[PDB]
Amino acid sequence: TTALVCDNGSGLVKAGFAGDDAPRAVFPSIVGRPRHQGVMVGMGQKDSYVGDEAQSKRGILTLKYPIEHGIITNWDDMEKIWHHTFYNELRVAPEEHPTLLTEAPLNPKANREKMTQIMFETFNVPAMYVAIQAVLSLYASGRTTGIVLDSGDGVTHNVPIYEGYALPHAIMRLDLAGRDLTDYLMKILTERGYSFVTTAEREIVRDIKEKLCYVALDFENEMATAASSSSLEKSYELPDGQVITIGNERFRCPETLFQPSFIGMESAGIHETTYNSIMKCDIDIRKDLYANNVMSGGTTMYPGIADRMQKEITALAPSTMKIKIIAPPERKYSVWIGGSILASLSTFQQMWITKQEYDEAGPSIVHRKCF
Amino acid sequence: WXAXCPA
Amino acid sequence: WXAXCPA
Amino acid sequence: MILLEVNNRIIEETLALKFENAAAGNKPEAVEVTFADFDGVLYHISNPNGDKTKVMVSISLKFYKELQAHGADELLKRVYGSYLVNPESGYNVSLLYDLENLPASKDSIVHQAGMLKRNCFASVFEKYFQFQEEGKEGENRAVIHYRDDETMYVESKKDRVTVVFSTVFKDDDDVVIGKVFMQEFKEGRRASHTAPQVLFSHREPPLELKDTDAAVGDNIGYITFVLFPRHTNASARDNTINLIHTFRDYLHYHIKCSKAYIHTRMRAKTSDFLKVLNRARPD
Amino acid sequence: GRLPACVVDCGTGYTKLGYAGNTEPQFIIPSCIAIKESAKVGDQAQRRVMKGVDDLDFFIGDEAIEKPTYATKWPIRHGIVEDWDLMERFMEQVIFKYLRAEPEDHYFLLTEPPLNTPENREYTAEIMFESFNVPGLYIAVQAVLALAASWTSRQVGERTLTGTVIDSGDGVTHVIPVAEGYVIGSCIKHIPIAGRDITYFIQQLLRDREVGIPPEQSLETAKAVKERYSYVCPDLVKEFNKYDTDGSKWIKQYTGINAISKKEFSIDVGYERFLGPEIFFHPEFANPDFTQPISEVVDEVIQNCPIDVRRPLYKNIVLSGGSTMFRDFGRRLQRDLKRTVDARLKLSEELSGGRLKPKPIDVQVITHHMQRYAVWFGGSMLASTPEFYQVCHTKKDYEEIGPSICRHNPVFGV
Ligand SMILES: Nc1ncnc2c1ncn2[C@@H]1O[C@H](COP(=O)(O)OP(=O)(O)O)[C@@H](O)[C@H]1O
Ligand SMILES: Nc1ncnc2c1ncn2[C@@H]1O[C@H](COP(=O)(O)OP(=O)(O)O)[C@@H](O)[C@H]1O
Ligand SMILES: [Mg+2]
Ligand SMILES: [Mg+2]
Repeated sequence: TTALVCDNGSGLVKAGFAGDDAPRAVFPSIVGRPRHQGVMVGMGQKDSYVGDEAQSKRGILTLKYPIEHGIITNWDDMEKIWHHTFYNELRVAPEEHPTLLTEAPLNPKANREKMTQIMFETFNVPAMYVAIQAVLSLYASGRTTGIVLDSGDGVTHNVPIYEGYALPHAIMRLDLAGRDLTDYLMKILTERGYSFVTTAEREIVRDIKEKLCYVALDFENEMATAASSSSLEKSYELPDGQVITIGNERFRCPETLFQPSFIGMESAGIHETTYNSIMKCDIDIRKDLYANNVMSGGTTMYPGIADRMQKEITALAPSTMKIKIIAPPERKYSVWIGGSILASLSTFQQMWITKQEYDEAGPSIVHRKCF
Repeated sequence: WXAXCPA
Repeated sequence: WXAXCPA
Repeated sequence: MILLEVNNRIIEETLALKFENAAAGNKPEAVEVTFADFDGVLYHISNPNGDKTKVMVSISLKFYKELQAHGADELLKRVYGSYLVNPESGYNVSLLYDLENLPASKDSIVHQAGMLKRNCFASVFEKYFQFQEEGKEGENRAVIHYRDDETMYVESKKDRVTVVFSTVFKDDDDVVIGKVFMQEFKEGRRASHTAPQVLFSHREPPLELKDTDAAVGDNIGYITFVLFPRHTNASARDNTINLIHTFRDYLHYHIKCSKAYIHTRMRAKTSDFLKVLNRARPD
Repeated sequence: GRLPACVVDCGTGYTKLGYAGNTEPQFIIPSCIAIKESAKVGDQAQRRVMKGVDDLDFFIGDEAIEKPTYATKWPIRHGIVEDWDLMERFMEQVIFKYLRAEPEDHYFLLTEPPLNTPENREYTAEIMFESFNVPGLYIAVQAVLALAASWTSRQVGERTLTGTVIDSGDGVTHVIPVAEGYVIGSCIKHIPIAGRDITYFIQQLLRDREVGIPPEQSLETAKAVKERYSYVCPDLVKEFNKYDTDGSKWIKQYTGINAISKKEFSIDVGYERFLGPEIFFHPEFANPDFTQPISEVVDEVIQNCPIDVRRPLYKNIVLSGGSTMFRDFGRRLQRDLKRTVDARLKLSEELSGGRLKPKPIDVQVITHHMQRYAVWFGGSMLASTPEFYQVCHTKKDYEEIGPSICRHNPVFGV
């Protein structure tokens, strides 16, 4: 009667039924194992606490993210998380309904083939499909033309689009994402006087950034006002009760997106990459692309990011037209909403890939299925 | 990745 | 140190 | 300990702890404990219900069916009086103490209850001895294999009684040690005057056990004790019963004691070896 | 009708004994063991070599104290054991006479101090597998058994795995935290001072501060500690001057009975009512090497583990062990820990200003029964668990690999 849409986000997993406006399962992608001897034999010990629980008891586990910068590194962890989400949380058998999967652009074909083979062989799903997060973002936004800023936890990419067609030759993928920002935040927090190394403190710093970070319209002016540090410093309460005061670090780490040179990467910022991508497009569609700029992902919720992007683009672009930035307040789950809407479409009921055709043809079929 | 970058 | 570790 | 005791001291201790505070008012002291002893039999002490004024003791005899078939009406009134009730746990004899009624004796009752296993075991041997004493036609021989895979057989004819033991050793380490232990059992007689004959046989089972489906195999020895009225009368009956019943655990414990003895001897010799070695270091 | 396994908690002091699946350790006897040794002089090339059957001519347990012709010789000394032949003799005596359990058809669980060296465990396991031929064996630290027994204090149904235990002992009291079933290996410290040297100090002071006792019946006189005769003291000098001022009502009296001539002898009770139990927080009195308190050790060990576990640990400290029976111990430890942790929090807040106010750290000490014995119930639940029958080392493992299967330790790994 319905289908399930699963988004294997680089740092989080979103899943739910096709038709619902909100996901029914939102847990981070953590597959933790005990570090200590395994000494206790009573009430509850399990070889690998992977999943939602892992966050609660992270203090005695070596948390490892199965997916790194959009590409899977450990297949056992991914299969374990898939099994957990399908059974423990959703409690829906794979055979009952099909599954929808999404992945970042410009990914290796090996990952796609392995994922399709595992899905068709292990869980024997009746049918499935592979799509792109940006197109689902367009579907969720209810628009047919624009440029997508899919700045996820692991990968940031853009895909120019036009009415009824796309431009595969103008796709740019940047490895910079939330994980690098967290690493830089840890490094600077070290320069302040607070040290964080293990993965538990990695989660702590991730929460701190999620709660007390914002972008700066002007870097130099903000630094000068920080020189007069009497109205910008803020305090955060650690689990142990210790209080940490954060000043310039609030608006320093986000600036790494516009200044990749801070981490040492010889690349350009998101504004420069979007400008280059739009310039590579045809002249006529440049106006439409400028007039519509959709952004999505968990790395673009920092207040003031839209204003800074607008200012930078207008400064770079000619000052004779109007540039508009659209920032929906629900961009976190835009990909899932788009996937659900696409699945609900009547015309898409035949585009699925079934077991019979997959077995007769082979894993290479998915490669030709909408690129 | 296999060559270039880690993943 | 001040936070984390002693020093 | 040299002669393994027959009185389980666990029941003695717990009953002493219970009774020493018995005259202290409405003191229930709810008790529920499970024990175990030789011969692979499980005990159980637990109140019958919420009423804690009564304490019950039970047994889980392996060969209980043979005892029930034989009939132990003698044991229901001689040693145990009115404080015995039908089985509850597993169709095995279970007794209880009525605390509401005054318990007059303290040590005699505890001692009587301590030997429960042997008290029930004697129901067959003493009855066979009575059969041969009374002049009644020799009762049909019986075989009584207890929890151990080995077997026990007894023949009660006129002018004498017989008993044969079958031995089985599990671990390969102790087989040879037990064989050596029992080899000299059949011969040591220079310090006993009024003692029965003893013999050992392992290759050729006795002709008595051919028809009986007793312990038959290859790595199984046999021990027989010839019985005569001079050491099986009403006076020297309890001692003989205790010795034969405690034969198995006696062998086991003394085997372990010999192992410890040899360990001590080798440990002592290590010192002499080290003293000999020390000749190499300089002054 | 499966047979229950056997539960034993060996140690330097009173050795607990009994069976699994039971709510009371039936037998609790000292480690005293008799022997038919006497005065030979050749005692280092033939320690005993008792001729004939005299080797086993020795008693055990409470009955072994009242044998005035042999030697009462304790085999254990704060975990480490010099000669283990006496231990083997005691083990056979107990299993046969008291327990009456056949090793070949039973499972034995044993407990040892965390500091026990691997060699002792390996060789005792070898001895067991060789002589007793026990089908299965398992050895684990006693902390987890105490934690499991602590559930009976309140809300058993409410699962609470986190906490920390500071157990007592005749010659050792250790500190071990638990973090949701998994303990920390490096955050363990061994304290040498225990409930025995305290009595040594008591008797040493008494032998000079009072007279009227015989040399033989000293320890029975020194056991006023086990009586109501020791209270802890928030302050030392205050009570000192309190006694030196009045010295009339606070002084108690002893009315012990001689065990030889049946002649009554009495002595007063003085400063030892509190000094002994106070030595725990001031170990420097007895052991000069270990000049280090306990509460600060507790906070230090709790401060050397991850952040996410520091908070719940302080909330669960279990009062289990004989030496912890002293009154007001929990109050002193709780107050000291609260003071130090609040001071640390205030210092941390001073350096970085802010109008905020962190929620105060909560430290609570729990008093309950089971304090005398918290290892027996843990062993009973250990045996009752079916997974125990599967984790226990098997015979074939020891057959050719060797006794190294029992060498696993919680503070080791490569
Ligand atoms: N409220 C927030 N503020 C800033 N960053 C956030 C916030 N919520 C999530 N994030 C960041 O966005 C990431 C969420 O993963 P995400 O961006 O959605 O990757 P994906 O798009 O592939 O699911 C996290 O790494 C987190 O650092
Ligand atoms: N009620 C008590 N008051 C004072 N000390 C006690 C009390 N009960 C036990 N003790 C002391 O605690 C010691 C026994 O503690 P325990 O841990 O059971 O010995 P073990 O380490 O062998 O298990 C004894 O030496 C005894 O002096
Ligand atoms: Mg994404
Ligand atoms: Mg102890």
